[PDB]
Amino acid sequence: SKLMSVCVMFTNCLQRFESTINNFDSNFSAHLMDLLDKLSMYSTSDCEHSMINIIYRLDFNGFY
Amino acid sequence: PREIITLQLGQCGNQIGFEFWKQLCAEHGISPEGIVEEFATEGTDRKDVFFYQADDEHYIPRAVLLDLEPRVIHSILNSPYANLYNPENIYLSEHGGGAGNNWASGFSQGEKIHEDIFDIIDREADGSDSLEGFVLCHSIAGGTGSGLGSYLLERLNDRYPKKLVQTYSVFPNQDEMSHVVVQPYNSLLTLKRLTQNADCVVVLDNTALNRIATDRLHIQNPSFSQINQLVSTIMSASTTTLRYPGYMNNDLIGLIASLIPTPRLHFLMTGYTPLTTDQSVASVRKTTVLDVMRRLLQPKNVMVSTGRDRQTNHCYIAILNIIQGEVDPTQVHKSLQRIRERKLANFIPWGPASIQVALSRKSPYLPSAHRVSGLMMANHTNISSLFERTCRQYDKLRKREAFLEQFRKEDIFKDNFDELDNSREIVQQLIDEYHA
Amino acid sequence: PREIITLQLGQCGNQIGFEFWKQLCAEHGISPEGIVEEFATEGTDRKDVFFYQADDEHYIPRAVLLDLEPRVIHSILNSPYANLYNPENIYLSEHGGGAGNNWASGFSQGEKIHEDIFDIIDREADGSDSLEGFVLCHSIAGGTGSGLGSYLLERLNDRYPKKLVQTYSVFPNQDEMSHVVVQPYNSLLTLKRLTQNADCVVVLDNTALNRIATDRLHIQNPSFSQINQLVSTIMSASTTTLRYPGYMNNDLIGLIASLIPTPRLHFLMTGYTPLTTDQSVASVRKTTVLDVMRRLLQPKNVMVSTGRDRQTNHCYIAILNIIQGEVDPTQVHKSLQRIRERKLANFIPWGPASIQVALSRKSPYLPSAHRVSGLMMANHTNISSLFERTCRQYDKLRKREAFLEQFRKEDIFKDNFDELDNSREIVQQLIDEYHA
Amino acid sequence: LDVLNKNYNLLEHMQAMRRYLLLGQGDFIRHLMDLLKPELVRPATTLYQHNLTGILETAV
Repeated sequence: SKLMSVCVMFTNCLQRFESTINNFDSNFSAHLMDLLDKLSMYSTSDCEHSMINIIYRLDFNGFY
Repeated sequence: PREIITLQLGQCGNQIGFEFWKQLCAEHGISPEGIVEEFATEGTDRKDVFFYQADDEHYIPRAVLLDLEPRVIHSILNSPYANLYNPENIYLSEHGGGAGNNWASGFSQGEKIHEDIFDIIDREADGSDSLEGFVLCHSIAGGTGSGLGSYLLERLNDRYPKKLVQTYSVFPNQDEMSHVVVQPYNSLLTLKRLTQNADCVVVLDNTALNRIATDRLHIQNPSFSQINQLVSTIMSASTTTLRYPGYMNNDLIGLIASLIPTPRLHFLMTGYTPLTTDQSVASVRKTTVLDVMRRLLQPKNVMVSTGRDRQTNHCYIAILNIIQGEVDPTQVHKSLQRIRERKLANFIPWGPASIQVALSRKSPYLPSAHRVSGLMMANHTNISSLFERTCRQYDKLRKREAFLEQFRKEDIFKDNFDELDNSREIVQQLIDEYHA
Repeated sequence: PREIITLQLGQCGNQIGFEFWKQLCAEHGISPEGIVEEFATEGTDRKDVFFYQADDEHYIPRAVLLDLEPRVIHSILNSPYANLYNPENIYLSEHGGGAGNNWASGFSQGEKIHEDIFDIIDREADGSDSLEGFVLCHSIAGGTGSGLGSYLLERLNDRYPKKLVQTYSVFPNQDEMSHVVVQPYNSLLTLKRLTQNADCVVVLDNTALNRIATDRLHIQNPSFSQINQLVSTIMSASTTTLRYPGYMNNDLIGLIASLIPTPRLHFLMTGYTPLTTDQSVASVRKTTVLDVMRRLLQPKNVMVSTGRDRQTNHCYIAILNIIQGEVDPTQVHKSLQRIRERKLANFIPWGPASIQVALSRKSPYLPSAHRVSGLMMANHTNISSLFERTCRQYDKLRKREAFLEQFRKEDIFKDNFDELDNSREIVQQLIDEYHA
Repeated sequence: LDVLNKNYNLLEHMQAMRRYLLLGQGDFIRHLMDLLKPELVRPATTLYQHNLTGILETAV
């Protein structure tokens, strides 16, 4: 839901017309570090077959 | 809703759009003069996205066709697919044009028929209250499609500013320079309008056509009757998410948004493998999806003349791999599993890349619901080799005193030749700078 | 996985590989144009190791056949086994060559068709992502197989450096020197490339062929139609661990690794006893494995012309004894028990020796699942007698002023004759030095 | 002994385990062990299992 709140601010930025642009990129890299935190949370799960599917697809999003 | 107006223009742009509309009736299960099959609504769930919406279940094409040459339109009305076209949307009978072969002809004819060219093509705009955009189905070869097509890229940029612009433009042939010699002049004048006055293009090389036209098609004398067969399939292939019911990137502003890195970098490489009819006898044994995308990144189906040893210092940024019809989607994630192990796409070292795969069900037809089809929309940074090929053929011609006195008599008073040269080098320098 | 590309080349190399592929269909239970028997998968557990992998259960051979003479390929297409071969992998119809009889012809023709010879044979290389290697199924006799075969031993050494090279090369005939006289020149030029530009060879003598062709085969006029019968069986015999499911040394880099002592010492002696069809009526009484390897080390089945009184100062280092089909493996250790008591192999006094025995089940066929077969791959240090035979016929010819003016007009400017003489004596001296 | 032959193939699984744990047929294990070495040279991690099921299934 932090992705939704940064999209409405950036759409407001384009119709109004750099410091906000750097604030958006730091908001993205906070999300990219949060996605790495969920990658470590999914690795430390119950180690079942559903663990393997969710840890493969988030290593897969990390390879993007 | 999602209505697109195609702008078919020029000697070559009218013929590649003529069989594009002729391809659409064979897959919608409809006839150009009637409705004889019931497969149009039960099999196809959406039809009013390129056609005009029906008044008598007659899906009118949302098409306009202007050309200076009357020869391309006189080979239309005797064909039985011209009754689907309307003789009041574009022209009535006996339409003509110029004499005529010049880039400055159609560039000067745009403001003398300025009242009529912005009158009947705007009647189709207010038919839907949410217009998608405009595709300029024009040509670069000759002075007919390149002269008048550069004018509409300027005046439709501000009169319709909130609309998508993206073209399926064909590149001319650079084999010999005897019949035409004005080819470096009219091409670069339109290529400047394709980057700053236009958002995206879809490149279609001519020297790469006969590379494929003798590859598997086995012809001895290359004619113009084969240029419409490779082009009309990939046009309808590009709208399979848009015409047939898909979910993600089912709009034309969906597909182009996920591939363009930046403005003036929009030249997309196209690939399409299955073109042979004797493959049909061995697709009955469950030919899978695991082998069809291993050959897309392999430079065999490409329609772009590029260097073979220049791919090590260039990097892919966005690659699209569209499967159609029977996909067997329990192994489509299995096909994307094998992509990271080969690394056939060089990835940009500054940012992430993306291999996007999508599917949509094809027409209820036997050559369509049996054979796997793969449409590629690549974006590789080796596309400056064509821009180095066109620029080296451009500055060499200006030192030979060719068409400097024969071209500036009409409507050209200042030297706008280096205005095209620096802006082309701006594209060529920002491409190599884009991978830091 | 373990895909090998055979390089059939020359006038004799194409005919010995033609019935090699014809032997493979009779044992796989398949037809060259169809699949009529179900014995191919239940009986044989592995088929895609020499053939190309199937697209319609049609196992394409991974073969290329180039020759200057069109006579060897015109005796192919009328045979019903040529439809299994493809007319697009190597050549289409009406392929030709030189005039032509010279070692310098094919040595100079390699760099003028350099673009085409490295284009279509590399398309089969990237079919499998783990290539085994290359076997040059070429000839030494004549100037056709010896002239062009020396070129590919150099340029495939660095373009494909991590691949196994090993050849089944046939030696020419040294009975009289009337029809050919260029035999000492073209043989030693290829023999230098077989030691430093090639890892291993499999020698096949011609004077030892008619020793066997009149031994049990009972012919009066020796023809060329018998040269393909002794050769094609031992070729398929050498891949019985590789084609049929085995466990140890089931790869071509498994067998050759356990026999080569050192580089430039790789000439392997071959032996194969059972070639008679009237032995079949007495193999019904449980003919055992205890008597089939007593005659392998006995010099009767050998295909190498060597001295009979030169085996006391020479020593075996590596000896392979391959049994096939019905083995009765409860007495195969009993057959190896009797080896140490006779000491029929002289052992090297500096290091250990090895008698390696292996087995694999044969084809589900009545002449194959009934009669015991023994394939020998020896390595004895009496092989310098052939190198003393070829060198004594080489320096004697250069003192008679033979082919010194008739051979150096094309592409030879310096005397490279002693470059072959010293390197041959380097092989002959390091063999006798190897037993200290 | 006849109900296993109709439904379960009990002693067929006696011959079957010899091909994998006892390594009877080597082509099942060599095409395994070729593909298995680029993963065994690195130390094992949490993400070690999900690729090994995929490298088993494309080896068979």
